[PDB]
Amino acid sequence: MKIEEGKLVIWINGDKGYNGLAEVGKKFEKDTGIKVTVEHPDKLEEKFPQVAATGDGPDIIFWAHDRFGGYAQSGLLAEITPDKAFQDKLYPFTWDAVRYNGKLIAYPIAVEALSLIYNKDLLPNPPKTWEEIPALDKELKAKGKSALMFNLQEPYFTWPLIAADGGYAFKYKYDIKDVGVDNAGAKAGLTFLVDLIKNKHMNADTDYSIAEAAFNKGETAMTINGPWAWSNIDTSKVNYGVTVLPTFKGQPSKPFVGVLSAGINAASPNKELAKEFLENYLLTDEGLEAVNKDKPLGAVALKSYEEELAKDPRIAATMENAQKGEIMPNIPQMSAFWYAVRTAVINAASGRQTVDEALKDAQTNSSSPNAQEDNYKRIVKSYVGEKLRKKGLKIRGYEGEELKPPVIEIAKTLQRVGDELESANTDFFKNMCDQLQITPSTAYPTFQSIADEIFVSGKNWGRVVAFLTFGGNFAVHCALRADMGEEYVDRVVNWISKYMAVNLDYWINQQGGWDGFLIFFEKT
Amino acid sequence: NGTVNKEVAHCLKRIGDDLVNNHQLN
Ligand SMILES: OC[C@H]1O[C@H](O[C@H]2[C@H](O)[C@@H](O)[C@@H](O[C@H]3[C@H](O)[C@@H](O)[C@@H](O)O[C@@H]3CO)O[C@@H]2CO)[C@H](O)[C@@H](O)[C@@H]1O
Repeated sequence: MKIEEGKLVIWINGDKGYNGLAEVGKKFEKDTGIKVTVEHPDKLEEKFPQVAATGDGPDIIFWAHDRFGGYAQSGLLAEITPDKAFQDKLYPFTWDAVRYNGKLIAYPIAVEALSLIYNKDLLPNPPKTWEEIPALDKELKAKGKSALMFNLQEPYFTWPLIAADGGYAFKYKYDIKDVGVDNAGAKAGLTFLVDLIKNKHMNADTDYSIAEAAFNKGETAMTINGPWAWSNIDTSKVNYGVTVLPTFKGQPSKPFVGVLSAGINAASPNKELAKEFLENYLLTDEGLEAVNKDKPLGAVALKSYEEELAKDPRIAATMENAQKGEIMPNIPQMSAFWYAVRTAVINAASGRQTVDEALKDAQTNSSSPNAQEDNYKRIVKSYVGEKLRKKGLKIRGYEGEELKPPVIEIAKTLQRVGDELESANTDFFKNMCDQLQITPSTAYPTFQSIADEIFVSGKNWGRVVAFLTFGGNFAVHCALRADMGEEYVDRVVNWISKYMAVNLDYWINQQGGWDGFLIFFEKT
Repeated sequence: NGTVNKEVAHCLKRIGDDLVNNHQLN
């Protein structure tokens, strides 16, 4: 389904209760006439920033909060602003998870933490310590059983152990340059993990489905997983319980804790409808219950419902494990940390590197263009287009507006203050190109040469508008010459967009992104 | 040849600064 006024499209990961949500959707449609479509696309968390940066994607995106800081800093999520009576219905720490630079950028739904899940018949009392698991496994393989199987393919699952004795991602006001994935406690935890594998107690190939089948068939005594998984266990009839993770070197396993959150695409035209559905249909007792029946959510943010749920021993264990871990950061670098630790675990586990070589790759890779260019080009394109219509030029693909939500306001403000600048300098600009004497062979160096000399002494929002008006005029001038066609129009639009992504994106984000632009130049 | 470019660029800078100064307050 495509974005469409008067309808909602929702993206949510395939392990959640999407059929229960769909039923809330149906009820909404019955009561209001508005159609809700729920989808669960593959790799949705990597697609969203690619397609949102071009004006596409869902109205509402569901994911844990660690991904959203990167999206918001790119301008892809709309700010959220509920009434006090509603904010008060949910727990405050869940709102803190979705606060990025003072702005709430999503609705918190449920608190998620890994717990140890065990087969009460084959392990009637579960181990309290990681270290005692190797002895338990030889004891169970004696019986054609295993002690423990969990997903070694996603770092989420192994991180509680890596963190236990001192592993950390970013030092806390977070220092990009102090990561801590190659400290001694990290090396110690991943060594335990890799030793379990080399000593034949786990298989480095094991993944989500292999572990679930194992446990729900009765072939392994334990697994590590979140509340979404309880539903399939109940169907298996296995006699299980849910409890606190084991300790490593005397200290708790420290899981990175996620808050399932619903963010609203900054390109959506249904922002207000999305909010009142979430607040009056999802975030009630009857709404969360419909989803919970499909796949358990965990510890819900909604006070009135969690007070019943809390009496389930499985939720008690969820919250115990959550208090021993850390709420994940939401910052943009979280992505590169996870990717770096993915490779390091996978490589140490398989055997292609030592721990010391891998976690030292993870250290450098954890620290430090095209996607931002596509962002900027939307803005650059709306403004070059208008200047083209102003001169009477008809250029393919620069016909008509059709702007989508974020750029509407930005475009408006940019034209207002841009006309300010050149109205006060009508001669200089009208003769600008007759000075330069551009040609196909001198065009690129002249464009760079001048742009660089604008900014050599420093940057401000006005030097950026001056720059955007220069490049726009440069473009219109290229369209005018029969030896430089419509081909030079998109070409110069690209020069401008890349120049911004390359040379100015840092300053622009430091001064607040386009929302800062909107406020600096705001009216009356 | 290009020192014209330097002239043009110096002008664009001063032009941009004027715009910023006209909006320092809201
Ligand atoms: O490892 C590659 C992978 O890393 C990043 O994914 C992380 C998620 O951002 C993070 O939330 C967590 O994901 C878990 C969900 O919170 C949880 O509800 C449940 O659905 O399982 C998830 C783990 O499978 O951990 C992962 C890292 O393992 C990054 O965002 C991805 O783009 C990337 O593919």
